[PDB]
Amino acid sequence: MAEYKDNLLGEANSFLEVLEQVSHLAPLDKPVLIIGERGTGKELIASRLHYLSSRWQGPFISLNCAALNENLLDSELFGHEAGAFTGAQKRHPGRFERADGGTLFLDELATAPMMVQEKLLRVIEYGELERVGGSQPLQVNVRLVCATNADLPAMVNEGTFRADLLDRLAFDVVQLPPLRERESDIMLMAEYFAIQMCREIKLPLFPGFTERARETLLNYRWPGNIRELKNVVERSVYRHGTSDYPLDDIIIDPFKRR
DNA sequence: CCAGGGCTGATCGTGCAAAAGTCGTGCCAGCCGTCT
Ligand SMILES: Nc1ncnc2c1ncn2[C@@H]1O[C@H](COP(=O)(O)OP(=O)(O)O)[C@@H](O)[C@H]1O
Repeated sequence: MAEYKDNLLGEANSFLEVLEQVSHLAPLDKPVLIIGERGTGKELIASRLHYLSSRWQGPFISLNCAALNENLLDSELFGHEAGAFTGAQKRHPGRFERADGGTLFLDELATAPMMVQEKLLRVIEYGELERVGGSQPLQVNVRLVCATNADLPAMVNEGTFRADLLDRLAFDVVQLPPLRERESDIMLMAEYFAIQMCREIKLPLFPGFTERARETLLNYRWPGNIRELKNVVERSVYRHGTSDYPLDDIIIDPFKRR
């Protein structure tokens, strides 16, 4: 509900439309898909969805679907009421349940193994997750929001990703425009990144931007995303020096031998 | 003078499992009873 303090810096007149779209999704409990490319700041949008929802007071755990162990999947997702030691007074909590009352964020959906895919598909459709041991089903209420950069229709075509959980979890998608599509906010991000760098390196003052530098970073196909642009500025501002002259040289990729 | 943070000690806990041991039941050898 309360707008958390985050950097979205939106002026592209397309990012504003995406922001309105996600704001419309803020109250609803329906599953949400975030579609983007490398970088693109999808995590900020996901945090925006969770943190402007009715259940925002709830927790906001975010699991890395690539990071879950294969064998330990069941206990990791559910937990075991039995303690680690004899006569234990408590148990470890699984990924699920630890999310109840709030949203669960999923990332790298495409690279999730088939074991994760099939185990996660069963739990969402019905809930009633049961920890290993005992016969007591616990009912859960968790919002799911996920972000990915690969092409899950192609993943379905190859069959390396099950289409059923996709269909269940594809109520609505939000499209994120690439930085090259935005092509208007580059000045403001460049400047904000440079100002942050000024304090990080403890440089005294920002020198300024030359027209040649503006032309070169503007006239770029930008396969890299906002973070690639961020790193670019980071490299050039440091290589420039102590701001006695305006910033003049931009190195697009630090790989050319020279 | 009252409230927040740190820190130290007080408190909780009689089961798991691996290996030795024991169980029942069979196989075979050696001595004894008896008829031919
Ligand atoms: N609007 C924005 N404001 C501030 N930073 C941004 C913005 N968009 C992108 N970024 C930067 O780009 C990065 C994208 O990270 P992330 O969303 O994790 O990429 P991916 O979704 O591919 O994993 C973030 O670390 C963030 O610092």
